[PDB]
Amino acid sequence: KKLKYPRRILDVYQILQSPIITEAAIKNIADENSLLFTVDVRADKKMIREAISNFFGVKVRKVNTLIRPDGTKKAYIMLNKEYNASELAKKIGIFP
Amino acid sequence: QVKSNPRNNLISGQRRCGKGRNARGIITARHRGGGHKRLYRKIDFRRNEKDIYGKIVTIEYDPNRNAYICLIHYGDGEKRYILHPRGAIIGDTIVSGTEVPIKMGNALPLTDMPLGTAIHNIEITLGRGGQLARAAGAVAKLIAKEGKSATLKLPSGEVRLISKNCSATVGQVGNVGVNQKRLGRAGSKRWLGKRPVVRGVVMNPVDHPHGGGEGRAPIGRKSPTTPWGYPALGRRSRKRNKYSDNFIIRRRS
Amino acid sequence: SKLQLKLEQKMKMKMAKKIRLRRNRLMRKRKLRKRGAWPPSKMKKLKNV
Amino acid sequence: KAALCLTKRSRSRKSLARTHGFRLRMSTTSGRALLKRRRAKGRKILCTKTNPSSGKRASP
RNA sequence: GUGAAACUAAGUGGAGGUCCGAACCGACUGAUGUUGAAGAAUCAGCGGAUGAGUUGUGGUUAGGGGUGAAAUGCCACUCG
RNA sequence: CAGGGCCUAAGAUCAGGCCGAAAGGCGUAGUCGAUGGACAACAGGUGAAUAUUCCUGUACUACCCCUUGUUGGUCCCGAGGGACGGAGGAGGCUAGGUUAGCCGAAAGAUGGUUAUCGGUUCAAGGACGCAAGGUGACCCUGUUUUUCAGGGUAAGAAGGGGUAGAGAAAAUGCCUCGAGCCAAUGUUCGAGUACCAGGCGCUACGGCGCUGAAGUAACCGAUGCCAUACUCCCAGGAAAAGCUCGAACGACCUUCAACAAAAGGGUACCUGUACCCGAAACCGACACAGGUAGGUAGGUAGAGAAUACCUAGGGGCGCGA
RNA sequence: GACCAGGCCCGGGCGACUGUUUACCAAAAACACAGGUCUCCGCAAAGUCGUAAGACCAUGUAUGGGGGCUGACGCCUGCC
Ligand SMILES: [Mg+2]
Ligand SMILES: [Mg+2]
Ligand SMILES: [Mg+2]
Ligand SMILES: [Mg+2]
Ligand SMILES: [Mg+2]
Ligand SMILES: [Mg+2]
Ligand SMILES: [Mg+2]
Ligand SMILES: [Mg+2]
Ligand SMILES: [Mg+2]
Ligand SMILES: [Mg+2]
Ligand SMILES: [Mg+2]
Ligand SMILES: [Mg+2]
Ligand SMILES: [Mg+2]
Ligand SMILES: [Mg+2]
Ligand SMILES: [Mg+2]
Ligand SMILES: [Mg+2]
Ligand SMILES: [Mg+2]
Ligand SMILES: [Mg+2]
Ligand SMILES: [Mg+2]
Ligand SMILES: [Mg+2]
Ligand SMILES: [Mg+2]
Ligand SMILES: [Mg+2]
Ligand SMILES: [Mg+2]
Ligand SMILES: [Mg+2]
Ligand SMILES: [Mg+2]
Ligand SMILES: [Mg+2]
Ligand SMILES: [Mg+2]
Ligand SMILES: [Mg+2]
Ligand SMILES: [Mg+2]
Ligand SMILES: [Mg+2]
Ligand SMILES: [Mg+2]
Ligand SMILES: [Mg+2]
Ligand SMILES: [Mg+2]
Ligand SMILES: [Mg+2]
Ligand SMILES: [Mg+2]
Ligand SMILES: [Mg+2]
Ligand SMILES: [Mg+2]
Ligand SMILES: [Mg+2]
Ligand SMILES: [Mg+2]
Ligand SMILES: [Mg+2]
Ligand SMILES: [Mg+2]
Ligand SMILES: [Mg+2]
Ligand SMILES: [Mg+2]
Ligand SMILES: [Mg+2]
Ligand SMILES: [Mg+2]
Ligand SMILES: [Mg+2]
Ligand SMILES: [Mg+2]
Ligand SMILES: [Mg+2]
Ligand SMILES: [Mg+2]
Ligand SMILES: [Mg+2]
Ligand SMILES: [Mg+2]
Ligand SMILES: [Mg+2]
Ligand SMILES: [Mg+2]
Ligand SMILES: [Mg+2]
Ligand SMILES: [Mg+2]
Ligand SMILES: [Mg+2]
Ligand SMILES: [Mg+2]
Ligand SMILES: [Mg+2]
Ligand SMILES: [Mg+2]
Ligand SMILES: [Mg+2]
Ligand SMILES: [Mg+2]
Ligand SMILES: [Mg+2]
Ligand SMILES: [Mg+2]
Ligand SMILES: [Mg+2]
Ligand SMILES: [Mg+2]
Ligand SMILES: [Mg+2]
Ligand SMILES: [Mg+2]
Ligand SMILES: [Mg+2]
Ligand SMILES: [Mg+2]
Ligand SMILES: [Mg+2]
Ligand SMILES: [Mg+2]
Ligand SMILES: [Mg+2]
Ligand SMILES: [Mg+2]
Ligand SMILES: [Mg+2]
Ligand SMILES: [Mg+2]
Ligand SMILES: [Mg+2]
Ligand SMILES: [Mg+2]
Ligand SMILES: [Mg+2]
Ligand SMILES: [Mg+2]
Repeated sequence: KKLKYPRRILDVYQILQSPIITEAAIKNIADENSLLFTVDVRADKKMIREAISNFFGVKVRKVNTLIRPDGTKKAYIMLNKEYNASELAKKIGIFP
Repeated sequence: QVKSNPRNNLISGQRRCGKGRNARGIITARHRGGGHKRLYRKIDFRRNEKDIYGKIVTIEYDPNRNAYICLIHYGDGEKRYILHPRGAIIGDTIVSGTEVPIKMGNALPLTDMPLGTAIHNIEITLGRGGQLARAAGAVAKLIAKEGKSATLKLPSGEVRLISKNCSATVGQVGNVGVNQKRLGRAGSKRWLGKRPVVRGVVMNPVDHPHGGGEGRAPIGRKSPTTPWGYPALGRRSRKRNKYSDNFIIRRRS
Repeated sequence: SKLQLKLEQKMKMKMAKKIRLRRNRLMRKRKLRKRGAWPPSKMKKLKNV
Repeated sequence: KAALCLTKRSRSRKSLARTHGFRLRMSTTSGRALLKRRRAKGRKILCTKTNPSSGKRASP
């Protein structure tokens, strides 16, 4: 009916803070085609889906969030099976 | 006699809960608590809906009073509970109004009741609902009427004036044998949620004016006493001047 | 004409009994989830306990 | 069957903050006097039993 | 069995603040313990165990008070 | 999956309202408040540390999308339903277990012996279906009334229809149509190139790659399921929402707008998730002979969840000699 | 044949009984109890708590609600 209010008011350019690069994440890329991104605690799944969908220009299957014991949201982004993960891994600078 | 039906819309679950606790949460009314959860049946005490013909469909048990209660239908499909009159049997027919036969279960104003009748469920105030003689085996005779006022002898034996326009129901209240039961064990008190009472003489002085004399105490009090310090025996508490007084004639003996 | 009524009422009956029974298993699964022997895998490693 | 000293048992955090919680002290005047005088002493923690409604410390 | 009823084996039935006894709730005797393993326990025995039962979670009553099957008991190892 | 985006209990707060030196006290609608109501997912695999969450299979809710079919739908209100005790025993069943059958291996230096050792597994869900179970009135005759057999009665069951009164639905009254109904469980799909005894090869000698036989039957049998099914008892056993039904009153919205359907494709809100939890991690000042709700319940003997000896799994008590 | 698994009888007092009780020195003959009896209370009830408003009593109504003493059942309950 009305304008679609995003669940909170955030500014999208600050929500995806960084790729998390460790031995763990890289094989999630290899096996799952799933990126690992530390994001703003206040950020949701719909926000993250639009953000990556527009930013890197890839259609994203499903998102899974997490909250560290340190209070920092962490997101598994599993892309579709059409777009290969390692594509975006080279495009970003995460080397498998 | 007692056969449970499913629930008619007259049986609800809403009620005060702490029994004997007031707003401040204190036990005001001692000894309550424990006991089986009950449901409130909505009795029709006013019997106010006039001039329709009711039929007693069944007879039901009610936990909230020692009388029985009767589910009655109408030609209009409205269902009401009334107090069960003594001797009324299923298939019976009752009606309320002004000009009505006088039989068990019919309700009418006191203007129309032949003197000598035995009556129950008696309004003291027009349209307030029936108040007097609702318990099991309770009944009040209509002795004389004069002017605007009718005279009854209440089940306490007290004779009292009321308004000639207050409704009442013919016949005694049923389940007469109820006080013939013998509870037989402590648990059977508790089931009714009446908790155990301590005798005054037992408790310590702080707790009650018959407080512990060494072994066993005669009550040294020159007078038997309430927990709160008043004479326990034969001191009339009736408010000296209550509005009621003009009405009341002879006092229960 | 009686065959019409019978086939319509058996259509209805089949429906109501379908939904009823579906409902029933659901309720059971729920009870079990509360008690906590649920996933039938779970019960099958404790059977000998 | 439990020792006298066992007064503090394992009690839900939800229940406790519904008693000593922040939002409770805020309600009464005596509570607000509380919070003034804790703030005066300059305590790092105002309401010791408090609790997130939802989060890492949340009681369901 | 007499016309009514009473009276009596039988079967069925499954009542009970019934019985014996684990869990569970207690706490009767004894021994140990006494700078304890423990600010009230362990060990062997003991009482109740379908009820006036036990317990969980969430609540209620607050100190000239509360609550008490009444011991001046209990109200955060504190209670005339 | 568990809470929140649903509903209310005890209780709490309480607009206006009543009272009160002040602070406040009482209290109505409202709104909070789960320990309850409602509501959709399972098996296998991976696995330094997560898994009904990630992978692969089949599922299922709620929306959106299109086709088709109707014209009013939506809330407010009227209703039905949700909705409920204890005790008792009898059934009908599964879960488990045991013994056979089938399959594979077996020589365990002793007098004999294969009488031995392993395997025989599979969920949610979807379709079907229900008797020796349980319920379906009476009357006559017999089987002990019972399970039954013949006849008859005309609503006589779940379940539907109609009518009447101010009367839509409902309740209530009269009339009618229906002999079946109920639900655990079962058969079949899901489900096999899954899983698995062994077999082969490597050994960083930790674990790994490779191929896989049989996969049925009988008897015990629950405190679990039907089941709020029965019978009995008195002490007489929550509310509200989702849900189903519906005229008048009021509000709002209206045409490719809304609602109604069987398919098809799509789409998928927050927070918990580690670990310990009959505890060296909680509660006892201790790495303390103690306390701590619930779930699952194998073998032999036994009345038994007692006891003794064991399986699975876990341990040998953080001073010794 | 282990583990497991009632000593019993004859008397008397007290309390009928199952229950409850002095957390941590007392579990009883104390408390409760079914039953009895006295007294108050006609509903804007008596009683209790509140400065008051009002709450309980009770969504009850004298076969009900307060309070006092006694304490099953049996025999009784005398004088002032
Ligand atoms: Mg991972
Ligand atoms: Mg999450
Ligand atoms: Mg009801
Ligand atoms: Mg109903
Ligand atoms: Mg209060
Ligand atoms: Mg007493
Ligand atoms: Mg004393
Ligand atoms: Mg005191
Ligand atoms: Mg007191
Ligand atoms: Mg004094
Ligand atoms: Mg004295
Ligand atoms: Mg003396
Ligand atoms: Mg075992
Ligand atoms: Mg602290
Ligand atoms: Mg017993
Ligand atoms: Mg005994
Ligand atoms: Mg004790
Ligand atoms: Mg012991
Ligand atoms: Mg014992
Ligand atoms: Mg015993
Ligand atoms: Mg019993
Ligand atoms: Mg306790
Ligand atoms: Mg006590
Ligand atoms: Mg003393
Ligand atoms: Mg303290
Ligand atoms: Mg203390
Ligand atoms: Mg003391
Ligand atoms: Mg309430
Ligand atoms: Mg207030
Ligand atoms: Mg105000
Ligand atoms: Mg309110
Ligand atoms: Mg809520
Ligand atoms: Mg819950
Ligand atoms: Mg939900
Ligand atoms: Mg759920
Ligand atoms: Mg783990
Ligand atoms: Mg799994
Ligand atoms: Mg499969
Ligand atoms: Mg669906
Ligand atoms: Mg409604
Ligand atoms: Mg319920
Ligand atoms: Mg059975
Ligand atoms: Mg089997
Ligand atoms: Mg054998
Ligand atoms: Mg053979
Ligand atoms: Mg040999
Ligand atoms: Mg074998
Ligand atoms: Mg199946
Ligand atoms: Mg289908
Ligand atoms: Mg049959
Ligand atoms: Mg109608
Ligand atoms: Mg009509
Ligand atoms: Mg009808
Ligand atoms: Mg058998
Ligand atoms: Mg049992
Ligand atoms: Mg029943
Ligand atoms: Mg209209
Ligand atoms: Mg519709
Ligand atoms: Mg986890
Ligand atoms: Mg875990
Ligand atoms: Mg321990
Ligand atoms: Mg140690
Ligand atoms: Mg320890
Ligand atoms: Mg065993
Ligand atoms: Mg034995
Ligand atoms: Mg056996
Ligand atoms: Mg044992
Ligand atoms: Mg072992
Ligand atoms: Mg003796
Ligand atoms: Mg002597
Ligand atoms: Mg005694
Ligand atoms: Mg006690
Ligand atoms: Mg002591
Ligand atoms: Mg004793
Ligand atoms: Mg002692
Ligand atoms: Mg005592
Ligand atoms: Mg008495
Ligand atoms: Mg008064
Ligand atoms: Mg005495």
